[PDB]
Amino acid sequence: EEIIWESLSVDVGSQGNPGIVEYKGVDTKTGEVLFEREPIPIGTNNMGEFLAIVHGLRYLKERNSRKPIYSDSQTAIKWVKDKKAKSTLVRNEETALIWKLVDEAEEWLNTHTYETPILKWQTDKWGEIKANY
Amino acid sequence: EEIIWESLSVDVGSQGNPGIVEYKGVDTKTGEVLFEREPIPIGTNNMGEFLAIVHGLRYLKERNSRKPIYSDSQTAIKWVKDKKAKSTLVRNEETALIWKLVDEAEEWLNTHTYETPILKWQTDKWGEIKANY
RNA sequence: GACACCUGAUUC
DNA sequence: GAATCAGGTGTC
Ligand SMILES: [Mg+2]
Ligand SMILES: [Mg+2]
Ligand SMILES: [Mg+2]
Ligand SMILES: [Mg+2]
Repeated sequence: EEIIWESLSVDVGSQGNPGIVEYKGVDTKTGEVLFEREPIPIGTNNMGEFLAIVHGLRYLKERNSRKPIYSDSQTAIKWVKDKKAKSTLVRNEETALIWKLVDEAEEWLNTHTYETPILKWQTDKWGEIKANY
Repeated sequence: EEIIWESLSVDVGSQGNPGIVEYKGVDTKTGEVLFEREPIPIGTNNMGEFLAIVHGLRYLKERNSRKPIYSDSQTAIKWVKDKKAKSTLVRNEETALIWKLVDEAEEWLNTHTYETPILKWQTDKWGEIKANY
């Protein structure tokens, strides 16, 4: 109910859905961009939302940080929880790159450990998420 | 598409949104101003766009004119089509006047008949609408 | 129902 | 940068 400022905020950005997807992670307190993914040709909002959290996880683990992660995506939070992204995006030559990243994400989620709390950003109370595009 | 010069062009003009709104109708061919609404204290762009078309309709009917009407407003064209303006503007003492006009507009749209074609001005091909402020 | 992502047309 | 509307997609 109270914003935990000592945290990382992620968000996806896109042009079309499915369409070009990118995502980044910033410091919730300052908004400093800590990581940003190079635009992927084709992917869904949710896939991008998902990859943003997994990426955030790896990023905190590499810096031995116990800060939680904020995502406004109800779908991605669950996918991360079950360590399983359940996307409908067709698998083919076009969407080959996003699916690569996605499979890798899940692989990492199963070959690694973390205690990082994954929090739901309450847009309906606090406004847009800090990493919002 | 070919521009139908034998027609009426309407547009809204405002200061803030919501804010002070006004609108006028001109001859598409010459730009002659055929009617102009006295500035309303508070209203939205779309409400002003909507009122501009309905006013245009009454204006053509009174002169027994079958000329079509041009509006660049996707929202207003649909509102006129359903004879129902779906605005979010709060209803209260401040916005009392604009809502009056709007209610009256819809009332007129239901107590009257017309064949007047309502055309979408293709700004992305022809430039600004002739009644543009 | 809910959480998101845009797309488009406008208004400043 | 910020507000007003309509349409369409990805998911729980
Ligand atoms: Mg998001
Ligand atoms: Mg966002
Ligand atoms: Mg207009
Ligand atoms: Mg204009």
